[PDB]
Amino acid sequence: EKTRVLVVGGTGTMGRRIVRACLAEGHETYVLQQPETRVDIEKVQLLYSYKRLGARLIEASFSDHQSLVSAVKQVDIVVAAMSSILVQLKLVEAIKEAGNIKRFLPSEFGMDPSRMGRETFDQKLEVRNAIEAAGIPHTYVVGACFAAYFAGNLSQMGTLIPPKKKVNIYGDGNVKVVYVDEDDIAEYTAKTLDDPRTINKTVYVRPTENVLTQMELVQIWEKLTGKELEKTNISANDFLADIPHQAGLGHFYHIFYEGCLTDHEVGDDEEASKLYPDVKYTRMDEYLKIFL
Amino acid sequence: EKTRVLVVGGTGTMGRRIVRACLAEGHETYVLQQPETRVDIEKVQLLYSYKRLGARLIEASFSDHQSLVSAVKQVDIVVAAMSSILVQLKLVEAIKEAGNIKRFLPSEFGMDPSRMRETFDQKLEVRNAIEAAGIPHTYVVGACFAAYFAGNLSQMGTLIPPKKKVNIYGDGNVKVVYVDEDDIAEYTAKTLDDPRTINKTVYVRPTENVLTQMELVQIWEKLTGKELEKTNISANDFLADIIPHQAGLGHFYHIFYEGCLTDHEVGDDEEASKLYPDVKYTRMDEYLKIFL
Ligand SMILES: NC(=O)C1=CN([C@@H]2O[C@H](COP(=O)(O)OP(=O)(O)OC[C@H]3O[C@@H](n4cnc5c(N)ncnc54)[C@H](OP(=O)(O)O)[C@@H]3O)[C@@H](O)[C@H]2O)C=CC1
Ligand SMILES: NC(=O)C1=CN([C@@H]2O[C@H](COP(=O)(O)OP(=O)(O)OC[C@H]3O[C@@H](n4cnc5c(N)ncnc54)[C@H](OP(=O)(O)O)[C@@H]3O)[C@@H](O)[C@H]2O)C=CC1
Repeated sequence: EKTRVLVVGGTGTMGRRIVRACLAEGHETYVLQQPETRVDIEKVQLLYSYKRLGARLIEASFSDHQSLVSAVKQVDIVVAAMSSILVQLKLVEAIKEAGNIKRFLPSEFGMDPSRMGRETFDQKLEVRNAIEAAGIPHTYVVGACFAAYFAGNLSQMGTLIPPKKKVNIYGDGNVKVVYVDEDDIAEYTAKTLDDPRTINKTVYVRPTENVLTQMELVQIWEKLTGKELEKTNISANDFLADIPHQAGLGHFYHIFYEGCLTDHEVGDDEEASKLYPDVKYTRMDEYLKIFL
Repeated sequence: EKTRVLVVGGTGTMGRRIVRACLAEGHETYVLQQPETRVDIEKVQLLYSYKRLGARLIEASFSDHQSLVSAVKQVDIVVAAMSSILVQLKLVEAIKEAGNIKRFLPSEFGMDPSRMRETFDQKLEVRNAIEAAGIPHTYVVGACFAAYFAGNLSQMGTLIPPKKKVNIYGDGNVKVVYVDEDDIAEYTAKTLDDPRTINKTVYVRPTENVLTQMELVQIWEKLTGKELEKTNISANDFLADIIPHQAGLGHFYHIFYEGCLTDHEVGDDEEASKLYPDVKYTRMDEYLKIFL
């Protein structure tokens, strides 16, 4: 009577946490094992370490439609976490022929691509159209900054840890951003995937106490270190000198200058911390303590 | 009272295991934090995960001689696990000026380079600098990492067992040493402050893991109950190293055709499993079970 979940992209940053959260949540957890992983000592040891935690491995290849069909027949629910976004179209074809899947959560976990208007959003929307054209019930998990990419570095670029003296502030740094521990995004995902309340819904991950401006985040760290940092404000115009990964920038712009993560309300029936209040999500003062 | 150990190369395949073995052995454990790691989400989270287990991080760079001196002045013992092998020469210079280091274990762990393409020259060149500087050492040698040679039944281009076919090298009756990387790490952690191994080579040659390739294959066949289709590759055929990545071959040749890991006996006073009989090392029938 356990839900059976196949995780596609199980050795990625988000993928490995979704695997563990599915196990932790009591699901019968299956991980897609792709042949290319056979030469990667990192991927191999991760996959087999899941086996010790009680997961099962299913060998399949995206270029072998029948192995995908055969993999998805063994489960009730499929989650993908890739970033190769469009390889999910082959997954949709498999799910459609198999016929037995109760829910597919595609590889979202970022800004809601339906709210933009770059090619990251196009490709997730292309995957969404196929999901819906095939009549596959779905849940889209959206709306958060990964703490590892945006909080641990106080939203500076080119680094993943907090800076020593100086920090760039974007605008007045008073634009609200949503900073979430990837583990919590994973736990929210593992709880939502068989929840009747969220079938065919978008679930917004917006834990209330993690709705913070860059300056509030910076001040969380100054309080932890006792040292104030040397701040340098950067304006929309100066920033938009992007003259490549010009696309990362400008995802950044939408988050930190336009407030795309917070410029719209979300109901309690569609917000993960309200849906799953027993998830004691990591506040950002806790998340940052590891760096002291 | 604890030995203070600095692990260099602490996010590597072997280095991460050594970090954990040192902590598990009760050593006050330090890990070098190189600046280049700052953009790699993988290395960063490994590094900081060690802090939760009680380890400390030391920031230093191989191009900053005085940062390396500041690092080693904080510990009693340095262990390196690198594979770039000649960056250890800068480490030797720093240790030499520091003056406080009681033992250095260089990045060895594989074939003994004192017998015996440039892998060996570089390791021998590191040993020479160590001994010239009069730095006390222990050289841990003599084993095949299971993940690279046992999990794949010693085939190439893959890290998991093959489904139907296997290449056998010669008759496959040359004795080889297959060792779980975790046991190499635990032996290293137990030996680095052992008075018995100061200025010695310690051979990691656990008695029951001295196996021919055919014996390794046969362990697998008894676990699966499937006989593999075997193809014998002769010593002369193999030396078609046509493809100048070819030193990886040839290393293989010395192990599997010439038996260089097992052709000289070793005394109990210099073999890891006799020096540390409380280490219940993983046998290959147990190691291979995870792949069933
Ligand atoms: N704060 C934010 O806004 C963040 C949001 N995200 C979102 O995370 C989601 C997942 O990304 P992430 O967690 O970072 O993980 P990764 O980018 O590290 O995903 C790695 C896994 O993706 C699989 N993969 C990638 N390309 C292919 C391909 N062509 N063919 C087959 N498999 C492939 C492989 O799975 P396998 O293990 O089976 O080999 C690989 O292990 C994305 O949707 C992204 O938008 C992530 C970045 C920041
Ligand atoms: N069965 C056998 O015979 C085998 C034996 N080995 C031996 O294992 C020992 C450890 O190697 P391995 O685990 O494979 O190493 P890895 O390639 O996994 O890397 C380990 C660390 O090396 C550091 N590193 C690599 N290059 C540089 C460089 N130019 N400058 C600074 N740092 C560098 C990095 O340190 P950091 O983590 O700090 O960022 C890296 O993480 C080797 O001596 C190898 O000969 C190798 C495979 C199997």
